[PDB]
Amino acid sequence: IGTRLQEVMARIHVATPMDGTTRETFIPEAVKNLKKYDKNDPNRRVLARDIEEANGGAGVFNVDLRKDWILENPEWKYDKIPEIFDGKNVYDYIDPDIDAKLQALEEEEERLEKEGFYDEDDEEEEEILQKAEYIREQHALIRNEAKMR
Amino acid sequence: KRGAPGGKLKMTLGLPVGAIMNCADNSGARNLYIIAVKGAGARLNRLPAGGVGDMVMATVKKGKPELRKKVHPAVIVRQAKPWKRFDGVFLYFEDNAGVIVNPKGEMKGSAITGPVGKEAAELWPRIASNAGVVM
Amino acid sequence: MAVRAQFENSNEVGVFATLTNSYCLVALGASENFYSVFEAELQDVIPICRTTIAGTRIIGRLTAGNRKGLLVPTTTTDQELQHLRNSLPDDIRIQRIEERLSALGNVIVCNDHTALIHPDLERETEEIIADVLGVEVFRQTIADHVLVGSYMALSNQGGLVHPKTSIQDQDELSSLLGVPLVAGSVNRGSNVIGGGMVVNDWLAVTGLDTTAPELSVIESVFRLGEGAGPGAINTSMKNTIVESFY
Amino acid sequence: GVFAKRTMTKTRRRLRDLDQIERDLRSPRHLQQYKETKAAEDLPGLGLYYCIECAKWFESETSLVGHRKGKPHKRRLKQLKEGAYTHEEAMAAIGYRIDNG
Amino acid sequence: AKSARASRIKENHQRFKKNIAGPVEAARLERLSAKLMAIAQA
Amino acid sequence: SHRKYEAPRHGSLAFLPRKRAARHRGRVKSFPKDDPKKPVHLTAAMGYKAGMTTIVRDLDRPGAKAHKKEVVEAVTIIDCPPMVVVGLVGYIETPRG
Amino acid sequence: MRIENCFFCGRPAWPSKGITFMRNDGKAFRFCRSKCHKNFKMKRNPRKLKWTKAYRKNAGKEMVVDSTLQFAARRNVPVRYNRELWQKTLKAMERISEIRARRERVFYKKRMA
Amino acid sequence: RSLFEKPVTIDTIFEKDEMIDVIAVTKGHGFVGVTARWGTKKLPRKTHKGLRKVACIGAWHPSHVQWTVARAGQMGYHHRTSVNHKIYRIGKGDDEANASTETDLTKKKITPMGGFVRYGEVNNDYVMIKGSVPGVKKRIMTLRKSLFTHTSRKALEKVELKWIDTSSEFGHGAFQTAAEKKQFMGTLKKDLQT
Ligand SMILES: [Zn+2]
Repeated sequence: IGTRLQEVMARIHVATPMDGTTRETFIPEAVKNLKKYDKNDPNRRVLARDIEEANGGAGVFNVDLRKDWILENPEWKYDKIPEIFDGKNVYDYIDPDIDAKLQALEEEEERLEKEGFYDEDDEEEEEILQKAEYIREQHALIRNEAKMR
Repeated sequence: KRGAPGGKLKMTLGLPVGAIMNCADNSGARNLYIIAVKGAGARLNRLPAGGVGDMVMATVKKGKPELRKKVHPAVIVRQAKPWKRFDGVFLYFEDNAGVIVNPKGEMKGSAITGPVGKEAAELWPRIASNAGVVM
Repeated sequence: MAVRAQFENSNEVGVFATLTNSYCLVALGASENFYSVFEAELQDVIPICRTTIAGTRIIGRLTAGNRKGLLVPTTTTDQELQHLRNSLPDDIRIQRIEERLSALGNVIVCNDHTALIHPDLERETEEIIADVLGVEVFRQTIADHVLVGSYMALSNQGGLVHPKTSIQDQDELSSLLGVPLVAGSVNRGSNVIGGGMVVNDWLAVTGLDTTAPELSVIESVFRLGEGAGPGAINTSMKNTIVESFY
Repeated sequence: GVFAKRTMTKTRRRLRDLDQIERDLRSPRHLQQYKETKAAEDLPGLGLYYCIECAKWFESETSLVGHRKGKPHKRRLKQLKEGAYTHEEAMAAIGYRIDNG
Repeated sequence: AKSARASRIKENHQRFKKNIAGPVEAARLERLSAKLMAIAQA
Repeated sequence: SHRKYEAPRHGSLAFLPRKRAARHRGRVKSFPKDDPKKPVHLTAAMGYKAGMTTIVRDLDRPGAKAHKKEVVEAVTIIDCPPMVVVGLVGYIETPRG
Repeated sequence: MRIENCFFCGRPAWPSKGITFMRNDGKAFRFCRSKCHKNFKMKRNPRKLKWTKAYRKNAGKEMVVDSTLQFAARRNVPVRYNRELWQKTLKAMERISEIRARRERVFYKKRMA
Repeated sequence: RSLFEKPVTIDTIFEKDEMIDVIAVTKGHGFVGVTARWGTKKLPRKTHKGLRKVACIGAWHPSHVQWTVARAGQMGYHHRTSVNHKIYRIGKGDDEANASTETDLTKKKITPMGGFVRYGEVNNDYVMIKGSVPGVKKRIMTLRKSLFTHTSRKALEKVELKWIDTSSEFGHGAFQTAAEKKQFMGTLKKDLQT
């Protein structure tokens, strides 16, 4: 059998699993109830091409990306979602379990405040430090005199 | 239709005529020597040049022998000269590299080694189909 | 129900679209024609999301998923991820992954039961695939190509693979996947099946240059419309296929 | 000394990074990919004498054994012992993490 | 290519001016004149 | 004889002479054409150039590649304290202008 | 948009700042400035340059073990948008910033005891 | 007559999303040779009597130098009218968050950290214009209404800002606010010294 003929044999060959089993399919039930779209049908479904043609054509019509959002409250569909706050990313801090962690943080904060973690604390020491600073100044003046001479 | 693609934004061209780039596919060639750039204008003393996503005409200086006698269309997928994208990001790759294609934009090879540019991937759908990583 | 379509005069539908059994993703363009093809075929049965991935329109070759999950690469932005999460219902799990081979539509091909991947994906990436998609994951090459998601189209009905696949390779792959597979081409002899077409359990969308014999092959192997089966290929369409592809 | 130190920082004069060197040491597949990006007949010693730590090819086995006694090879060894700098270390330096659910 | 001085380009621009940019510019002018007249009458 | 290779002119003759401006403050050479049916409004203003900065814009330009995407653009800031109106000049038409 | 961090030094990388190096293995390196970029091209270790967060974390001069650092992360599983959730997140960010500053000052004092 | 002795703010003459014209005198460069004044090609290396010159200023008749030949002279400080400049924001000086957007909730003003370099601080109403304008810093600029009705979609676009950079332009500023800089750096030696 020539190479071209084996190629068309491999094209017409249909491979099947040896066990004869089949996978479960997941076609939704609305597909059977769908009516096929026809251009000549006067009651056809209005499409995005139709809306774009009615609102300026291609390159003029501005599509609304938030129109098909699924939210808990549909009033939120056109909000300005925050992104930056005081040099920090809001999306870095977005967490569904935020209130429990924050309340645990508040418990920890009051625990360390009760334990004394943020608490804040001699004249002879100040005197000896002032004397040492005076001595260092005199040393610097002596070095400057040596550098001059 | 000439090989110059449409819908390309302005970027810094890093590869003039005479540049040797790496050959990033498995067509057998190892390097590509630029002799022309598609869509280049006319200006006195100016060398034609191309950036990432441009089609050039390239001869093979090193590689498989029967590729060494022809001039091939090629798409530049990586460049080392830094350029800016519209998001304000200046970026560059560590080498200059391209892939051999036909004038319709379909690739001669079957695999791409290394990343390709976003510009090349967005302008040539077969390079996006044969890219493993797009940067 | 196999439909010829084009995204801005390009026949590579699978580059710009991603089709599963519960949603469709279409690239944002300068017109509504490519969106309206899918809108006409899917009349609000499953949601269609106009989406952008990493600032690019090659979402079909950058995203992978099935009816249970969706996987986007690491360069997907927070706003694109939020738009996808808001457009899709909570039944679908969306995850951004850190995989090195970020062309997920190239390196992953999957249906609702099993997923073939590029053999150099990371182990935790395989874990994320098997978790979010809920499928069995196999590392396999098809016709010596490591980009399974671009060189294979797969559904629960069946699969169409690279035309130069060996018969024993198709047998091993069909036994591994549990679905019938046929070697064929799209877009008048193109071997990039995943880049050329998208498919789910009841709809296929190919490019405009897909010829009538290979369109009938796609119809039979994916069981589209009334009286469609992969056994029609070697009995009823055998003479047509031998005449066309010899 | 360094050959042509004036253009040492050019991108066309770039050398392989240390994290790539560790990944080549840890996994032979990454090293094999790097070696497949080269041509074997154009390498010193036909590619048969390679130092992964220095990421460098050598003309002979005695040349490889020779450079191992040198201090650049020992600098590469001590740098690998310290560990190269990665994005995981970069995130840990700022206290950033990845949430995968 | 049609030049910037071409008659058809001029007619296209005149139709755009009359039908599209005109109402927008008129509404902006009404708002600005109302604000500056409020200052003038204040 | 003729030039063997064509090349366009360096520079534009429209901006001659390349001399210093006769005044530091810029001169409005032409004002918009008066339409008596319009409401009364002012045609110009003054400010002081302070510098430039960077922004991120959310672009809505249908048909463009960066449509529905974010773009980084350079912008110039002009400090504009309010002007004070102190005078009124009347102009007549003559055969000399 | 979002704020990145410099790979080399860890400073906040705002839009149109710095440069990104694209490596052929699949790595993108974002640098906030040409200083970090040129040190990277010279292959200087950030862990040894004392002006970097890498050195400071290696030397233990940054507060790294604290509960207030567990709130910022790269979220790879998106959350459906909720106005009250975003508002309480904003309030949480403000309070967490205050608590982090106070604990950082305490940490520095225990360094300088 | 109604407007005499009265202040007129910028937002009662111009409005955000309007394209205006900017009239100003350009940056001065003094006396400049032909290479930078006109963009002429440099002569080859070690060309006798100069290579930043024009080789022939009149090889043909008439026996004169023509007015169309490039000559060294004054460059810059020219009067220029540049058209079609889009207004992106008219910020109010009394607003303490006039550099804040709907998505960036940092309350900040338009002035960068350390001030505008060689200008100072913008404490009044300001106009943000896309792109560059003919003047330099401190220079008086005249903003004019466009003479004709616009023909571009860009003039009808509505501008949506997400972020305005307020980092220092006196260097590689990585911080938008002093609070951000202090939060990133931490506690310094001078903080406990004070
Ligand atoms: Zn840095």
